[PDB]
Amino acid sequence: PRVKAAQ
Amino acid sequence: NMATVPVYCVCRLPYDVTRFMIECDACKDWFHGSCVGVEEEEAPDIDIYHCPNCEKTHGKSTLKKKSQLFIKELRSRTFPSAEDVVARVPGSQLTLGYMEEHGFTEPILVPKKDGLGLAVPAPTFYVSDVENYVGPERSVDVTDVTKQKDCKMKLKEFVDYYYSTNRKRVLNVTNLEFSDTRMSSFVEPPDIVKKLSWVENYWPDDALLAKPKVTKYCLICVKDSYTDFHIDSGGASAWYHVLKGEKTFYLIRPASANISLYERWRSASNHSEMFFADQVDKCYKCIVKQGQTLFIPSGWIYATLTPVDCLAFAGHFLHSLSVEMQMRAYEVERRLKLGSLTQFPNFETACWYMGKHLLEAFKGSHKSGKQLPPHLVQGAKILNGAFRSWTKKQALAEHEDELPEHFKPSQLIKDLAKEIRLSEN
Ligand SMILES: [Zn+2]
Ligand SMILES: [Zn+2]
Repeated sequence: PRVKAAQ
Repeated sequence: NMATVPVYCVCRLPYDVTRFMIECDACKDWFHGSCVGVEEEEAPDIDIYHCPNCEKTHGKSTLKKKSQLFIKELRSRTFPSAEDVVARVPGSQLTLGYMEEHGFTEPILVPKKDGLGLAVPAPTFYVSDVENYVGPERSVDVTDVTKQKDCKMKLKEFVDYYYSTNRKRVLNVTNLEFSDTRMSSFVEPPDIVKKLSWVENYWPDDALLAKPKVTKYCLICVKDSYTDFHIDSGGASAWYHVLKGEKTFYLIRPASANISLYERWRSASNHSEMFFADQVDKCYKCIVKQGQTLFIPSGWIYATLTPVDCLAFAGHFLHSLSVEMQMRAYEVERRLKLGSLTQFPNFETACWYMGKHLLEAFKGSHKSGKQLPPHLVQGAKILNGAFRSWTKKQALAEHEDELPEHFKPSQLIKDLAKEIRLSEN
């Protein structure tokens, strides 16, 4: 599963 | 003054950098973790994720999967700022006349894309879009930063690594030429590059040999990654534009001592365990931020440090203002005999086309009664001498493959030598 982290 | 941007998830909102998102494997759309009840901690446990709309038909999610010190050694040093050597020029003022006045001997930083004639995608362009237009099945060259080795893999396999939390490895893509892909239509080099490029000006349309596929590069650098010192193949000048993130450049002037040290350093098998900036006098530290464009002259030894995820576009070109340096770098590259992966294809073929153009310029100078500028005459002599070495009876077999079709080097060399002698009075 491709994910996008936070910041 | 609104504009149109993509939106994601069920809420149909633009991307939020502060919100964790996961992409559905079926509809290829990203959904906010809070919106679809997926927590970032539990994300790695999933194998295949399907959003509830896709779970209705495509089945439920497969929720069962069954060099750091070197970077610290880079900011440990106190390098001088690039403001001493790197000039800040607006894109509009970076014209052909500016290049002739200054000679392009030091790197040029253009903070704003305006005036450069550069065409790049909007900042709402992501690595997921890079995969779609380049091609998920296209094989790419991925560099293992920690191991300082290269390996080939599918682009979809690298982008899976890029969009995974808690990356165990440090992998970069710095050699990805997309001029043969759909993404090529989205990127156009700066107009100053096209004016100065030998290939853009002097490579025939009907030439049997392919043009040097060095015009459009895409770089995907992960956080806390590093690229070692190197010289671009054939001394080609380069332009770098940072679409997202930022990059730090460590530039070394191509002095005679520094070029010799680089050749001996790069030739050593343990060059990855040796910090090259120790051996040089001055190593300027330059920060290229988002939306900024950096132009690197011929022969400059540069390395990059990437503090955040960075997407950049780059291109290589040859110009007439650094003919001597380009030949010197090519000679160093030939002696090193390193891997032909980041090389400059048909470098000699461009020189033969440039030499033919110079001979036509010499004939035009005789007809127009105005001799060529001195740097062209010196560059003609430099290229003419290289032609003799390439087409010598004991060395023709090495350089015959890059010789253009219907080219008679003996006539070209003799004509150039006479024109240089005539134009030397
Ligand atoms: Zn879906
Ligand atoms: Zn949402």
